[PDB]
Amino acid sequence: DEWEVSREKITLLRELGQGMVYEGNARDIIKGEAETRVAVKTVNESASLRERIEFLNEASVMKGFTCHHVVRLLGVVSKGQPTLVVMELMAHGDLKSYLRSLRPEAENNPGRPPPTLQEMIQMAAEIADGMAYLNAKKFVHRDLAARNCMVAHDFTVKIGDFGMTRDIYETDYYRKGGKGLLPVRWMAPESLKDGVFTTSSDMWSFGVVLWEITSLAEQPYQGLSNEQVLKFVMDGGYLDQPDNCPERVTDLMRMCWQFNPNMRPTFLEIVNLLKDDLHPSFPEVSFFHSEENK
Amino acid sequence: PYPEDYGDIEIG
Ligand SMILES: Nc1ncnc2c1ncn2[C@@H]1O[C@H](COP(=O)(O)OP(=O)(O)OP(=O)(O)O)[C@@H](O)[C@H]1O
Ligand SMILES: [Mg+2]
Repeated sequence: DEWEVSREKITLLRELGQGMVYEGNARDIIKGEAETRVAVKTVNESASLRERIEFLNEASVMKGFTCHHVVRLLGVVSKGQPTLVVMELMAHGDLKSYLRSLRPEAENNPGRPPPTLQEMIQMAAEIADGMAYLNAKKFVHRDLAARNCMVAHDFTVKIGDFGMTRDIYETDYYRKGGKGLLPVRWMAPESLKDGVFTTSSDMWSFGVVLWEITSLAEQPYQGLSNEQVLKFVMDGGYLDQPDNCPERVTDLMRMCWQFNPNMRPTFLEIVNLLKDDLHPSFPEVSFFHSEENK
Repeated sequence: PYPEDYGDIEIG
């Protein structure tokens, strides 16, 4: 295990978010830093066997990823117990919490204004870039949502939470019909109907993330139950535009919610569309502009 | 967290 870290090197400092995720200190985990502030994901004591398997699969999946716009795995403590999954600390947490913090009357308002158009475009491009990388690696995410995007110290947004991520190298799709605890308000109609997941169904969720950004993470299809959303979306229903939502973002959103998955854009197309409206560091860090995007 | 962001439904 090239990913193995000595347990004595990890110190837990506080709880970040409920398996408990912790903020920790890790000594000698990153070259050139004697000690690094990290996030540490662990498994509940009462986690079912399915949950324990999925947690280990999630950690394993992360080992293959290297992208500025994807949350970095730093190491694994797997000798003895319990298993610690060590990753890049995202100083501003998840995008859903962050966005809700930016509401005018939010108790925890950080005293910074809500996102500008440029900032929303930057977020979009970063999320789409991370997803383009994921897709090129032949994985489908399956749970793309603001709550699973993370915000760095410099407000860079990165894809996280790979709990539902599946390898699609052989066929370009993952199919799982049946009953599950599922992110219904984020799911494509063909996923709901046929149980099929593809990069195009991740694109539907991307549309919902855009909607989250411009609504400051309102709940999608508010007033509708889970079972009504299921019916509504399968029947060709989609979300209405948020108040004062910029037209350019609306246009994108609608393209993401084409009923026919074949008609939705790809993640490379999203980045390409936005590429001239981004911070100058973007081509230095993006998968899009990288030699790997071949 | 956001447990309300998931519900028990059937797909497929
Ligand atoms: N690397 C990180 N840095 C900072 N905060 C994090 C990090 N990972 C998670 N968090 C915080 O904790 C919350 C839960 O994390 P995450 O979504 O990865 O766990 P989960 O929802 O239990 O995952 P799963 O869907 O696999 O069960 C996030 O929404 C975020 O606020
Ligand atoms: Mg999550």
